[PDB]
Amino acid sequence: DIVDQVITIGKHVKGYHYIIANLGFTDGDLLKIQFGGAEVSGFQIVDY
Amino acid sequence: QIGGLFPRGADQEYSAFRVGMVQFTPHIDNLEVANSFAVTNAFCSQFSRGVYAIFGFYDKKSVNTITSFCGTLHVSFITPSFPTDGTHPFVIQMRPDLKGALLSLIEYYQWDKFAYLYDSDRGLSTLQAVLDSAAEKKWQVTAINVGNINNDKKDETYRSLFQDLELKKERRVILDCERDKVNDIVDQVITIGKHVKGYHYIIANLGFTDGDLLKIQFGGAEVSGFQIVDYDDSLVSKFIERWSTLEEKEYPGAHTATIKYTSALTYDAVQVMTEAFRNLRKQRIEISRRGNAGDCLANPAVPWGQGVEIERALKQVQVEGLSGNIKFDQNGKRINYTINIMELKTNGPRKIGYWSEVDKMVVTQK
Amino acid sequence: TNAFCSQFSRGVYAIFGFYDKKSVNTITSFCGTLHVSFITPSFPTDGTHPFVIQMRPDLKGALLSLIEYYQWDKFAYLYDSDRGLSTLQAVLDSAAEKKWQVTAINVGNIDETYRSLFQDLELKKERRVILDCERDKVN
Ligand SMILES: *[C@@H]1O[C@H](CO)[C@@H](O)[C@H](O)[C@H]1NC(C)=O
Repeated sequence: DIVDQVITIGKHVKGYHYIIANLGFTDGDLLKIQFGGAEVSGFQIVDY
Repeated sequence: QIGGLFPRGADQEYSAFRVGMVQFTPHIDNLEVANSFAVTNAFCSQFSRGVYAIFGFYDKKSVNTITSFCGTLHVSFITPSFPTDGTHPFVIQMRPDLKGALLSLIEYYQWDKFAYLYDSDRGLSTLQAVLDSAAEKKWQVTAINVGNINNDKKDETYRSLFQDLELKKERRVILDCERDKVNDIVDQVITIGKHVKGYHYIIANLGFTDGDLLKIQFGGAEVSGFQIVDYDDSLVSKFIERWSTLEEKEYPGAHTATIKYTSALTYDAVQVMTEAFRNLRKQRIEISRRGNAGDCLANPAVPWGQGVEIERALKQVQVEGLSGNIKFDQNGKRINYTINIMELKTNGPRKIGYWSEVDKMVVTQK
Repeated sequence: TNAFCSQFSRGVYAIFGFYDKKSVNTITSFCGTLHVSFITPSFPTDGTHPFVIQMRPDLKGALLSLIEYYQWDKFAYLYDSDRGLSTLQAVLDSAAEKKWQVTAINVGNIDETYRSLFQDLELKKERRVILDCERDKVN
């Protein structure tokens, strides 16, 4: 939800940095912020 | 007897067709619109079936087929799709002409430079108009067509396109495309993050409130467009009451409070056909063919004469629809119509003005 | 369409013929559907279309390369609609690519009008002009 709102305000561009503080980081959809340029890092407990 | 041809996927247009069928004998076909073959086949089937008129959609790949066959067999064609280039007979374009409204709007914002993204599948007529008015004004313009490129590579090619518009830093962009294509492009813009302040967009289609604006509304970038159906009308509001009454299980997309401009054009089109035949009955000319139509590919082709009198009827009939004043000229174009000019603020889309053929543009953090 | 179907009923293994920008989609569609082969000297279809053999090569790259050879920075493009706007798209995109000032006019949709037209192209007094049209229109 928050991610959607960030993309809406347009704060997903370069120079912005986000840290997702939950496990199963890839569970949520990253495809929509992936092209924005803002760097996003998180944690994954299950290696595919 | 009449034909109706629907492109796969136009649900709401068929919903408006059905509503217009109840409110006022159709033979329905569902086909790939862009496939010339399916079109020819359907058309000939309708001709053999003995239809007095044909209402349907066409694409930029299929336009010439329809125009040619209708100009040859003198069968009349009613369409919500974009207007043919030049003068073509027996084609009634429900859709008005936007070119002058776009140019007048560009003249309203008084831009010196802009980016034009055109859809090939929509036609390059609009493209022909805008270059000429640019070379006249001292205007600086960059224009490219997005559709030739494959959909899978669309994300990469789009990001390439908008990273190209950052070589000239073009902030102001025009989008001449169907509302669908518009929405895709919009999603990509929101993805790159080019929906922020200082960016300006002009949506070059009649469908401005039809497409979802809620997602770019909060971005800060200003977006303006065109709307052909004012919801501030008594006719439109009565229709909207009806449209909010309807079940979504019967007519797809029909429960919503808003309706896409294409559907409105369909509803208004069956209204026009009905009033045209009624007006032919008031004149008491004979409507009915003498025998089975025969084969559309008959050599040499036999045009039924009464067909011409149909074409005239459809052309001479004038009515009040969701679009405004519905009146046609000799080539089938809309005349002296109302195009509401819309800007998009933070509190939702607003009507800044309107456009008539003879009036031109008329406008009404701590 | 009539001719094509007549040929099909007659049972032809291949069809050699010309087409126009108004007739191209008919041919491409019917040949892609009925898997009959088509051989044409006319301009090449845009994109990938099956069962169409375009005898004519692609000139777009040669034109752009020539414009790069004369190293023009500004020019006038007179295009014929009846030929197709593919080259127009090519030169426009390549205009936006390398900083070109290009004015494109539709000359195909027309004695007095010509004399008006060429005295219109004298506002910037531009000397260099390109003509993308059939040889008749060219003459
Ligand atoms: C527009 O057309 C209608 C007829 O359809 C006419 O009553 C009206 O006068 C026209 N508008 C103007 C400003 O003349």
